[PDB]
Amino acid sequence: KVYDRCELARALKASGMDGYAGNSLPNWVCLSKWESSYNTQATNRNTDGSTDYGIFQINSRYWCDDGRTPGAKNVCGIRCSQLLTDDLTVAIRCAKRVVLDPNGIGAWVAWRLHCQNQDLRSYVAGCGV
Ligand SMILES: CC(=O)N[C@@H]1[C@@H](O)[C@H](O[C@@H]2O[C@H](CO)[C@@H](O[C@@H]3O[C@H](CO)[C@@H](O)[C@H](O)[C@H]3NC(C)=O)[C@H](O)[C@H]2NC(C)=O)[C@@H](CO)O[C@@H]1O
Repeated sequence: KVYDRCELARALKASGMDGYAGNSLPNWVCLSKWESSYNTQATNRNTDGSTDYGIFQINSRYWCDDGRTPGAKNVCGIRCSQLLTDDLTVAIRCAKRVVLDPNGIGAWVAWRLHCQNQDLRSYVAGCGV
């Protein structure tokens, strides 16, 4: 599914992402936009044999099993395929796990690049949340 910006903002807010591990909602909408353009079906293969999956582009080297990644740890304990559904439940539960590591939201390259230190007001403007 390709989510609408406010539609995504509502589903994240409803799922307890606003303030999760100290990351306000606009952080999460900004990284989703830059990482996947809001598409739950987005996939991107890396040089290292790993692949990024879903709206949050979670990486297969550490977080999910895609059965073709060398040295994979599957910390979320899931199949990467579960990260591509229109339903965000599993993706959200795994992104919540990812942010608890030491690097926090800095785990996401797109956040570091386009959201960190930025004015993110625009990502939730007009959503009424
Ligand atoms: C920039 C790139 O070529 N790939 C982007 C990629 O880095 C992103 O996946 C990020 O990969 C890094 C590197 O493997 C992951 O960070 C590691 O996470 C472990 C779990 O917390 C730590 O123990 C390691 O210390 C740490 N390595 C480093 C060197 O910081 C990061 O977890 C990961 N992120 C996600 C999200 O799955 C993905 C997403 O930005 O896309 C690109 O491939």
